[PDB]
Amino acid sequence: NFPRQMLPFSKKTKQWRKDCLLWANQKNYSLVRKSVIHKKINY
Amino acid sequence: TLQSSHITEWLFTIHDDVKKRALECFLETAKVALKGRNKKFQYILSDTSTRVMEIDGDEFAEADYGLVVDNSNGTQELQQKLDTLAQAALQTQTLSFSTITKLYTSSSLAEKQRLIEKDEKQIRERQAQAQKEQLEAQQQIAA
Amino acid sequence: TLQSSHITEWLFTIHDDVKKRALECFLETAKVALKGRNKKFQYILSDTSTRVMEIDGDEFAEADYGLVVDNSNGTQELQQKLDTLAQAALQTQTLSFSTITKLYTSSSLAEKQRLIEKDEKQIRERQAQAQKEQLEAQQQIAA
Amino acid sequence: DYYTYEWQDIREVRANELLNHYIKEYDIPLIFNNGFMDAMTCGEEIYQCDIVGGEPVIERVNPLKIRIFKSGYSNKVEDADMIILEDYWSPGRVIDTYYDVLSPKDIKYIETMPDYAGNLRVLRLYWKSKRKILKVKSYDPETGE
Amino acid sequence: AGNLRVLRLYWKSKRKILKVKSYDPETGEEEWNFYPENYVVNKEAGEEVQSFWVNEAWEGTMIGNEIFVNMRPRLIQYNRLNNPSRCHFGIVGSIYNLNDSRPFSLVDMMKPYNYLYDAIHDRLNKAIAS
Amino acid sequence: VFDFKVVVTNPNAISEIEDNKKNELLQRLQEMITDTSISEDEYNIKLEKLNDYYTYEWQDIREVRANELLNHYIKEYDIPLIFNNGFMDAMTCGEEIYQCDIVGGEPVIERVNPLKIRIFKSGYSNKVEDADMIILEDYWSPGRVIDTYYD
Amino acid sequence: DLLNGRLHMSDLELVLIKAAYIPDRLQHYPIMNSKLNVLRGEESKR
Amino acid sequence: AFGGWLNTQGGDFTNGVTFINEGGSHEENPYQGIQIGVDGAPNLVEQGEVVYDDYVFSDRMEIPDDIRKEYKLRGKTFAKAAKSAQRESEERPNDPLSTKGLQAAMERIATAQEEARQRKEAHREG
Amino acid sequence: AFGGWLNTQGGDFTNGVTFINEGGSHEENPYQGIQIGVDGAPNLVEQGEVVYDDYVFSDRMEIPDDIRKEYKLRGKTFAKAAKSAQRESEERPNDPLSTKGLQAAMERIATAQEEARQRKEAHREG
Repeated sequence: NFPRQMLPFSKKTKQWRKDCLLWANQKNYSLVRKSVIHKKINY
Repeated sequence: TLQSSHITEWLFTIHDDVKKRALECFLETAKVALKGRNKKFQYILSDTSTRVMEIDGDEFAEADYGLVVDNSNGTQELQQKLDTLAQAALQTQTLSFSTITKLYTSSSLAEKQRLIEKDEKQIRERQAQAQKEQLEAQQQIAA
Repeated sequence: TLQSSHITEWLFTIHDDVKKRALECFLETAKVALKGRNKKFQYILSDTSTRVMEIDGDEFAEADYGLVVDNSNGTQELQQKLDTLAQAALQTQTLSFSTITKLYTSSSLAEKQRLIEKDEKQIRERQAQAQKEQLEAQQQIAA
Repeated sequence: DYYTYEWQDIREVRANELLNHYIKEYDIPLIFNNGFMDAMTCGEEIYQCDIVGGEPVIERVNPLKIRIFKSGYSNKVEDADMIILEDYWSPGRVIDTYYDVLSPKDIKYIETMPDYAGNLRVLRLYWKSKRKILKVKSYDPETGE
Repeated sequence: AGNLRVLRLYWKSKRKILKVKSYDPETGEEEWNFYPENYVVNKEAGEEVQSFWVNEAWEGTMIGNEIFVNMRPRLIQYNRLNNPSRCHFGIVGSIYNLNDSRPFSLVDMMKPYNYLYDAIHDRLNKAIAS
Repeated sequence: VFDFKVVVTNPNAISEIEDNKKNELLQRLQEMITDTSISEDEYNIKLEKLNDYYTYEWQDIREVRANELLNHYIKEYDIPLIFNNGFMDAMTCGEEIYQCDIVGGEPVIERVNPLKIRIFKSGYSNKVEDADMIILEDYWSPGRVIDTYYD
Repeated sequence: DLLNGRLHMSDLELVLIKAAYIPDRLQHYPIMNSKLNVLRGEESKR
Repeated sequence: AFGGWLNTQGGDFTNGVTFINEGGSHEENPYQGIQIGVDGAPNLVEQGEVVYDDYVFSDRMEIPDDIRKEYKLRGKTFAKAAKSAQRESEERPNDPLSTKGLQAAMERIATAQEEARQRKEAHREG
Repeated sequence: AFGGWLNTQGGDFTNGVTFINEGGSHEENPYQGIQIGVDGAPNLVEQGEVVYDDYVFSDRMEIPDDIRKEYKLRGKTFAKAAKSAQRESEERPNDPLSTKGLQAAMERIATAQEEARQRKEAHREG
C-alpha cells in the first residue's frame, strides 16, 4: 500500500521515499485507454 | 459542392451561436476573476484595461454596455477595410512604419481605428506648422 | 482531394495541440535548466536573455506572463505582414541593408517589429537634423 | 493618446485582450471542435465557464454527465433553473480546485480513501434560489427627478 | 540483452503550506502570500495565517532492484502564477478519443477489413495451388 | 508547416509591473558593463549595444529568450521527426505522449512508448498532464544510466 | 458507442449474445464515421 | 484569513471591509497598533476595529440606545455593528445590490459613530 | 560537494546558501580563512560559517535563550540555526514558496544575530 502523503517535509524521510518506489514495483487500468495487449496487437 | 454545403450549413449556424454565447460567458467570468487578486491579468492587459474595474458597473454584461462578441460578415469586412486603409495611408506618408506594426498586432477594430486617426492628426498639424514656419521665414526676410 | 483532407483533419488538429503543449512543456523545462550552471545557454542566448533569470518570477508558466507557443493562421500572416513591410521599407530607403538581414535571421515577431521601428526612428531624426542644418546654413549666409 | 479614445474603446480593448490571450492559451478552437462532434451525435453542445485557481477557464460538458432541470421547452441551457454535474475527478484535480476550502478532515478523507480507478465522485449542484430585495424610490436632491 | 530495468515513479504528494495576510507598510492594502509550513508568522504586524494542503510533484528512480536514486521533489515544478497546487511532471500528451471514452483508432477501424482481407486471400492461395 | 513561435498574445498591452521589471534588467546591465569595461575604452561599445534595448519591453525580452531556446533545440534535436513518430502512435493506439526532462543539464524531449507508461488517477481526463501518478518502466543501456545519474 | 465501433444487439432487434463472436453477435462496419469527420474537419478550417 | 474576504475558487474576493483581527490593543502591541498606512503617518489600529473605505469603526466605544433604535444598529459596539451590516455582502462580494446595500449601511453606522463621538466630546467638556 | 547545492540531473542547482565547509578556522588556515571576495578586500570565512546573500552566519557565537524562544531559532549556534532554516529549500531549490520561505527565515536569523552582537558589544564595554 502507498504510504501517507499528508505529512510534513520532516517526516518525508529517505525510507518514506523508498516506500513509494517499492510500491511502484508492486505496480494497469485506466478509464480512457485501451489495454497494452490491445495496443501491441495494433502495433 | 456549394449546394451540398447548404444541406449541412444549418448545423454550423447553431454552432456559431454557441461559440458566440460561450465566449460572452467566458468574458463575464473573466471580468469577475479580475477582482480577485490575480497578478496574471497585469501581464495580459494594459494599464487602462486594468482600471476599467475601478469604475462602478463592471458586474453586468458587456452587451448592456454595447459590446458583443461577433464573427459575422460585417466584422470581417470592417477589419479588411481598416487594413487596406492603413496601407493606403502607409504610402503617401500619412501613417508611420511604427504604428502600422501596431495595427498588425492590435486585435481590436476600435484600437486600430484610433491609431489611424492619431497618426493622421499628428502629421497634419506638423504640416500646418511647417507651412507657417516657411511663410514667416519668407516674411521676416522681406521685413 | 481537399474534401478528403477534411476527413483526416480532425486527427491533425489534436496533433497540433500536443505539439503546442509539449513545446510549452519543453520551454518551462528549459527555463529551469538555465539556473543550473550550464554554460551552453551562454552561447544560444543573448545577454538580455541571460538576465531575465535575474528577476523574480521565472518559476511560472510563460502563459501567466502573456507568452504562448502559437502555430495559427494569425501568426503566419503576422510574419509575412512584417516581411513585406520590411521590403516596402527597404526600397524608399527607410530600412538599412544591415538590419534587413537581421529580420531575415530573427525568429521573433517582437524582435523584427522593434528593428523596423528602430531604423525608421533613426532615419527620421537624421532627416530632421538635415532639414535644420540646410536651413541654418541658408540663414547664416543671409545674416 | 488615450484622450483620443472613448469609454467604449477602453472596454472593447480590455474585452479583446482577455479573449485574445485565452483563446491562444487554451486552444479554444479545439474545445469547440469536440463539442461540435457532440452536436452531430446527440444534438447537444454544452460548455461550462468557471473560475479555477483564479483564472477563467472553459470546459466542454459530457452530455451524459449533466442533468438539466426546470429548463422548460427552452432550447438554450442558460435558461435552466437547476443543473447537476456529476463526474469522477482526480484527487489532484480536487486539491487543485478546492485547496483553499478543504478542511484538514476533508484532506484526511481523501488520503484515507481505500483506493481499490482511484478517482473521487464530484457532484456539483447549480441552482436558482429566491432572494428578497427592495425597490426604493428616492428623489434626486438637485432636481425633482 | 545486457540492459538495466529503469523504473521511474512520478507522483503528486501533499504539501502543507501557509497563506499569510499582511498589510502593506506604505498603503493600507491587504496582501496575500504563500509560504511553506516552517514560516514563522509575524504577528505584532497583523499577519493572520491559514494553512492549506497542496499538491507537490515528486519523482523517484529504481535501477535494477537495488539502486534508488533521485527520490526528491521534482525539480521542474511546472508552476502557475496564482495556483500553488497546480503542477505536473514532464509527461505531456493526449488520448485521441471521443466523449470520455477509449480511443477508436485509425488502425482499429481498419483492422476488421484487414482481417477479412487475410481470410479471402487465403482462399485465393489455396485455389491458386490446387 | 512548422512555425511554432512563442508570441506575445497582446503585444500592445504593457503594464507598470512590466515596466518595473524592465527597469531592473536595464540597471543590472548597467552595473555589469560598468565592471567589465576597462575605463571608457569599451564602455561606449557596450553603451551602443544597450541603448537599442530601451526600445524593447519586458514582454519583448521574454519573447526573445523563449524563441531562442526553442529555435536552437528544434534544430538541435530535429524535433519535427520526434513529433512524426508520435503521430504514428496516434493513428495506431490513439495515444501521443512526450516527456520533457533535464538530462545532463539540458532540456530534452522524448516520445513515450504507450506500452511502457502507466497512468494513474487521471480521471476521465483526455490529457496526460492531468494525472496524479505516472510510472515509466524501460530497459536502459548501462551507458545511459551513467550518462543520466553519474552525479 | 456506434461512433466508437460498438454495436448493441438490443438496439436493432429484440434479443431472444454476450460473447464476442460473430456466430451469434454482429460485426459493425463504421460507415457513419467518415461522414461526421468531414463536417468536424470543415469546422476546424472555418 | 477570513476577515472580510471570500477566498474561494482560487481567488481572493472581498467586499471592501477590513477586519483588523490580529495583534491586539494599542496597549498590547509594542508597535502600539496595527499600522494601515502612512498618510497622519501612524495610522494605528487594534484587534477589534473594523475598517471600511478609510473609515475605522472603533470597538472601544459602544452604542447608545438612542443611537441604537434610531439608525437600526445591531451590535453592542460600533465595530460589532459594522460586522453585522456586512454579513450579507461577505459571501456575495460581487453582487451589485450587495455593494449598494453595504455602501448604504456603512454610511449609517459612520454617521451614527460621528453622532456618538460629538456627544461624548460635549459630555466631558461641559 | 553537498553544501547548499542540489547536484542532480546533470545540473548544479542551489538555494543560495553558501556552506563554507572546508579549510578550517581562521587560526587553522595559513591564509587565515577561506576568502569569498575582494570587496574590505580580505573577506575571510572559516569551516563553520554559513553565508546567504552576502550575510555571514557566525559559528563561533551561540544563541541566547531569549533570542531562541523569540524568533524561534533551532540550532545551537547561528550557523547551525541557518542550516536548519534552509533544510526545506535545499532539495527543492526552484519552488517559489521555498525562495519565499528562505528569504523570510534568513532575515529572522540575521536580525537575531545582529541583536545578539549588539548585546555583547554593550556587555563588555559596560
